[PDB]
Amino acid sequence: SLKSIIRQGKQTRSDLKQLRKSGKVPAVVYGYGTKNVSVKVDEVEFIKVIREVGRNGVIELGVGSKTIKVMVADYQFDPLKNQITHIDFLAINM
Amino acid sequence: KLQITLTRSVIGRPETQRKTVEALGLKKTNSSVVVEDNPAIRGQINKVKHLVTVEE
Amino acid sequence: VSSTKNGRDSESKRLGAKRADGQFVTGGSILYRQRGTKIYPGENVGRGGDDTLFAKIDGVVKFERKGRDKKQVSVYAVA
Amino acid sequence: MLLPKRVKYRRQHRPKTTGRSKGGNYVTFGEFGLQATTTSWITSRQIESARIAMTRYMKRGGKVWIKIFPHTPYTKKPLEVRMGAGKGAVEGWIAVVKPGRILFEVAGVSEEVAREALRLASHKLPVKTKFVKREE
RNA sequence: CUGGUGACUAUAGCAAGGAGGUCACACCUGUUCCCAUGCCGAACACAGAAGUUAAGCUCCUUAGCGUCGAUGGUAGUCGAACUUACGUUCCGCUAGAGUAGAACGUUGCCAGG
RNA sequence: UUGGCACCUCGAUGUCGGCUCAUCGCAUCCUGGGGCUGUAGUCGGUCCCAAGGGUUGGGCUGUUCGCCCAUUAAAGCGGUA
RNA sequence: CUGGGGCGGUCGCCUCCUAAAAGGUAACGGAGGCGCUCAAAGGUUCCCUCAGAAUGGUUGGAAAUCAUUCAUAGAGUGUAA
RNA sequence: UUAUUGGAGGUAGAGCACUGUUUGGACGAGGGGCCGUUACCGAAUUCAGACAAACUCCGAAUGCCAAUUAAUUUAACUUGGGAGUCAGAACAUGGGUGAUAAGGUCCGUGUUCGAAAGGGAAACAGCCCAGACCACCAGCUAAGGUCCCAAAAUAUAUGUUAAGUGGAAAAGGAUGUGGCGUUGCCCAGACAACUAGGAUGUUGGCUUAGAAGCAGCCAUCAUUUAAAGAGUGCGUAAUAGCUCACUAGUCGAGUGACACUGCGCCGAAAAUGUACCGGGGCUAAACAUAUUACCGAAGCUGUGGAUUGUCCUUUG
Ligand SMILES: [Mg+2]
Ligand SMILES: [Mg+2]
Ligand SMILES: [Mg+2]
Ligand SMILES: [Mg+2]
Ligand SMILES: [Mg+2]
Ligand SMILES: [Mg+2]
Ligand SMILES: [Mg+2]
Ligand SMILES: [Mg+2]
Ligand SMILES: [Mg+2]
Ligand SMILES: [Mg+2]
Ligand SMILES: [Mg+2]
Ligand SMILES: [Mg+2]
Ligand SMILES: [Mg+2]
Ligand SMILES: [Mg+2]
Ligand SMILES: [Mg+2]
Ligand SMILES: [Mg+2]
Ligand SMILES: [Mg+2]
Ligand SMILES: [Mg+2]
Ligand SMILES: [Mg+2]
Ligand SMILES: [Mg+2]
Repeated sequence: SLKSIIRQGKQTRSDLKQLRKSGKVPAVVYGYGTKNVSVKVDEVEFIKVIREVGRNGVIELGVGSKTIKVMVADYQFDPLKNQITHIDFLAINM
Repeated sequence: KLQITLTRSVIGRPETQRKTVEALGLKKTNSSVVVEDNPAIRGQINKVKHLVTVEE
Repeated sequence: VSSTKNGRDSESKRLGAKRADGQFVTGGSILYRQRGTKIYPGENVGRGGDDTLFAKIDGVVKFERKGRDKKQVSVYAVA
Repeated sequence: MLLPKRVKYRRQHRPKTTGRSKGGNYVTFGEFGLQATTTSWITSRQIESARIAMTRYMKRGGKVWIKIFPHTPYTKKPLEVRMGAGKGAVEGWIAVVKPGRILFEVAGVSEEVAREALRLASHKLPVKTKFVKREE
């Protein structure tokens, strides 16, 4: 029920394309107790975590040094490619 | 200071691009100018960057 | 055998803005040609019988919001 | 044969066909669906052929949804005329399909039956297709 | 604080619930007078102060509706390179929808308390 | 083929049918070689290879076509202004 | 004028789309109007607010007129847009 | 011309709030066939999902108009003398029309031709590079190229292709071949093969003339199992008969399924002669990705020269 992500800088269209080709999903963490943060996750690890915890399950997301309990608020999907294209993580309050 | 050189012809290019090439002071293919760096100059260059080569 | 009953249109009326926001205009200059009040007359601007907006004084044109959905044009004297 | 009961304009500019599917790109009514992967006009006749093929294979066991509808009239000139002299008369009705659109959906049968039914359907259509399930 | 009168894209509104009445605002009592109703003193107008906070009105609570609304991503696209492919690539710009969230107003002048 | 377009030719690119002379393609009419057959045999059906050669006289009509008579292994389909 | 010409259609003016978010922009492209009307349907002052629905009510019905509530424009604006 | 700032406007996209188009539901004000309750509910409401040149709650990129505006630049306007032009073409792209036909036709935008030679595209106005004042047996480059025709790499590195693909085409068809993932089984012996079994209620029930595992509908259960389907195919008129699934044994190491992709294959028939690389030829001399050279134009440079301007300036 855990997975680590990596912070992003400012990315061009080619940068985003290369991320998705490598197999990572861009995403944004926002919500209680945090500022908005732009992150990359790994698609296979994310799929495994979602299988484990359910669609509405809580995930322990490693964001830099900090760890945040998040829920998948929404995600963008490419059905021709069968590829998750983007993720929104909603940091839930405790 | 920027050295700007017209590396490709203006033939076959839109008139607006030819106008920017003229405004930069470039005349014939391979001609050059030395200009002071600033946003206006950078905008002209950016408009015709496929036609010119810039050296600092 | 074959013919079209279409093939008609009226002359275009050259509507729209005739002077720019921030431009100096003399009194009487038409600012905006229109059907109805797509734009409303503001300060020192009049609306002719055919909805044309024109300046009443010399000054600077300014296109401005009028409430939430509408807009107007005004002319202000230069200092 | 699907077609609008009426339209405001019978003679319409032909639709744009470049770009990707604007919407209706997910299975939302049934369990399985047939997803277009190339672009084509899809006619009322092709829709009817495909629907009959898949329903006959399913043998009334399951439910079928047609997700596309031929809203657009297209015209054709009478045979052996020169160009000009107005636009022609309505010939048929078509839906524009772009990659990602779900053409049909099915429910109430096993996945294997759904696959065979939608295969038989796909051979009636002028686009390449792929079998898709509800996403999650 | 109350009222009058302004400014502001409803972040201001709607809905629901609750509180108030030397003074003020109302409802309210009347139709002699000015004035009025295509009939009606309902309204407008006028005269007035027995009654009432019931309603209006004002204030308080909230997020159900309406309103506002990112970031991230996506569509589209100026320019460039490649291409003829219902196209590809690079750069800049960058929606709509939706998400988080904001919000049950903020203020100028004047007269009273 | 019926057309669409109007690009060469209007200081002329003769137009249907026939005759004479052919020539080429093969999507093969006959003949040669094969697979399948709901191929018993004799016949056939269908498909594949194959263009070497062969592929008729008459009645009617300007006719091309077409119908008809009588044959033939067969009486191929097309391009070449 | 004309996707040869003829035949058919068209010829001036207004509105919309095509028209590529200024303006302009073609085709025998896609749709419609005009050759008026009004003595108030003009001016000005004052006042007023719709269509529809629900529920009651006689002749009265799904719709006539009356009443309350809801109803933000779905009405109306002489005549096309 | 660019930068900055302001503004007009409704396109692309998007959306369904309006006008229309439209798919599945839910619910039902009310009456009818119905006694209350198993049509229509045509109303209204509601959920979810779509479509639009002449729809819009929204709404770009651009383009456009401006600014006591900055940088670069060199035009601009007025008046008068003289004209020509009013058949346009292709290409790219935004659109109409036509058939998302035309070397078609009509508009928008850009380039080139026209009126443009030179290099490339075999040849080839309109494509790509590039605008010839004159001379040179000098140099650097562009597009495009470097095995020979034919100037320059039989260059370097790592892979792909076997189709002369490269050097013409689709739906669709296929154990061609490469890559990256997910995943079932397996030395408690997997896959394949081979040996043996593969049975009983039972010819399940109905139907049928017959229907016995195996025409068609309904079921698809039980017993011994080291396992065996109310049966996977062949077969019979129906039986019969052969066979498979499944299991045990021999053997000993891998063996299947799915997803996204690179490059190939088939589908592929026309007329004078190979004839869909310009030729030879090529298995790289093809393709992909990097790298370093070189060739290559009337482009640019070098040297001399002509004419006309501008500026320093008598001179030049
Ligand atoms: Mg108009
Ligand atoms: Mg008037
Ligand atoms: Mg937004
Ligand atoms: Mg001659
Ligand atoms: Mg043959
Ligand atoms: Mg005789
Ligand atoms: Mg013609
Ligand atoms: Mg425009
Ligand atoms: Mg315009
Ligand atoms: Mg009026
Ligand atoms: Mg659109
Ligand atoms: Mg043409
Ligand atoms: Mg022409
Ligand atoms: Mg053009
Ligand atoms: Mg030339
Ligand atoms: Mg040559
Ligand atoms: Mg060199
Ligand atoms: Mg050589
Ligand atoms: Mg040279
Ligand atoms: Mg030169």
